Amino acid sequence: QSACTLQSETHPPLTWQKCSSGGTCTQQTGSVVIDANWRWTHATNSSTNCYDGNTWSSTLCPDNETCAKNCCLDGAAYASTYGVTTSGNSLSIDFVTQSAQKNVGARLYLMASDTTYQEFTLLGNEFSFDVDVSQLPCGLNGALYFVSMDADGGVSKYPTNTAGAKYGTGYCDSQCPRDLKFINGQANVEGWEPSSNNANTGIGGHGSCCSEMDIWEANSISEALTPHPCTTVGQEICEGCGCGGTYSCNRYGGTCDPDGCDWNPYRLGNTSFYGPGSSFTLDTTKKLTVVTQFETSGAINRYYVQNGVTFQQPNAELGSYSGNELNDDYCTAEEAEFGGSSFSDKGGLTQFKKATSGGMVLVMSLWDDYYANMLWLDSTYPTNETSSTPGAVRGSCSTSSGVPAQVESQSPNAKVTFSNIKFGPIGSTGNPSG
Ligand SMILES: *[C@@H]1O[C@H](CO)[C@@H](O)[C@H](O)[C@H]1NC(C)=O
Ligand SMILES: [Co+2]
Ligand SMILES: [Co+2]
Repeated sequence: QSACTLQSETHPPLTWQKCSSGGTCTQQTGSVVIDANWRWTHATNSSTNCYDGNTWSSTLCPDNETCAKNCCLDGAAYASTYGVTTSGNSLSIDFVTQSAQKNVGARLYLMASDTTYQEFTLLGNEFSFDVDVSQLPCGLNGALYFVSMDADGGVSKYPTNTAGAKYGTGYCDSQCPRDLKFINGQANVEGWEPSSNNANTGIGGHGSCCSEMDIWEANSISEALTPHPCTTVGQEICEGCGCGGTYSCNRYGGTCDPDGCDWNPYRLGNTSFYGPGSSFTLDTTKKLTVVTQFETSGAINRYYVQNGVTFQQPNAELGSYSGNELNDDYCTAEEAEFGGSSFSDKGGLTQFKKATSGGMVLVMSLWDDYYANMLWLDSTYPTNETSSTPGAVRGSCSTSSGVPAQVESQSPNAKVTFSNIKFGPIGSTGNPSG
């Protein structure tokens, strides 16, 4: 797709700290850009939509190539249309924003320049950030994570994509998403099937795969840390059901691990660690600091800070595993006790280490779940299971919670705020910011 300018594109600025082993941190200046799927896609020489509702223009987009040639992505009014705002080192994303039309959430990427994404090499370093999830009820997911995307959004590999990172192209994750309207410089109209429960989305014949490090997926009820390896580390297109993931006719069999080795304190047994109010170790009605360290062994460590008090990830005992470090033993024990073989089939932490050793793009989003109502994060899932089933309960939310239309109608003002991002060598982000 190309880029049009009927609507100007001004990326909300966002600063962050780059810390060094020497003990000091220096401020960096970047910005955020919204993913291409949220944009208006229209004809290059007119205002005629190439995509509207959940279907494509049969005339402008008869096939993927013709569609990309005839269509362009336009600018985004971040605050008025998407409910996205920033202030210094803080970023806020509203849930439902009403303008001429209704918008739900957003997916944003941190940029290095107005035309390139900021790449981070996680291995050997740690990532710290503050978050306010107080306004996130059951069914919502305020997420901060990393994916192995190209810094240019795919332009160098696919010249038919001239919009690039400036317009949020090139997304990919461990679900090998097929809902993307443009992949590899081509539209995804071929094989497109409108969503049965979402008037704005659909699934196409192509998907976009790549490694995914879900540092933070949570709401005021539950939170999870989850590495997702793929046999091909970076962004790579996939065909139909062979894509795997939630969309496909079979979530497995693809090149990526859609499940991942997840660590949810509640799911592991400590139901008093994270929640709303003073009855929990971490009070989700108040802002908290989340630090994630990627040691060179490939294992992941985590600690939290709230009101000046530090808490390491709570210990968990599963099978023969005992500890609070997300390592090979934990992941293998999880599969043995909770079931599944996706994470290990895709190479586990050894394969994932290939992703963190390379560059990954920072993603921050807010979304509700049109496939599983976010029950996998904050409720009992599958819903027919009980606490007697290992790992079935992940949160205190009712198994009836999270219906998109309902939470969108009831909690339109929900929101998430990410702030004070700090990145640097392990043990360095706690020092004074620049
Ligand atoms: C949960 O984790 C916190 C922090 O590690 C700990 O202080 C508390 O005792 C744990 N509670 C339970 C029930 O495991
Ligand atoms: Co194809
Ligand atoms: Co970890």
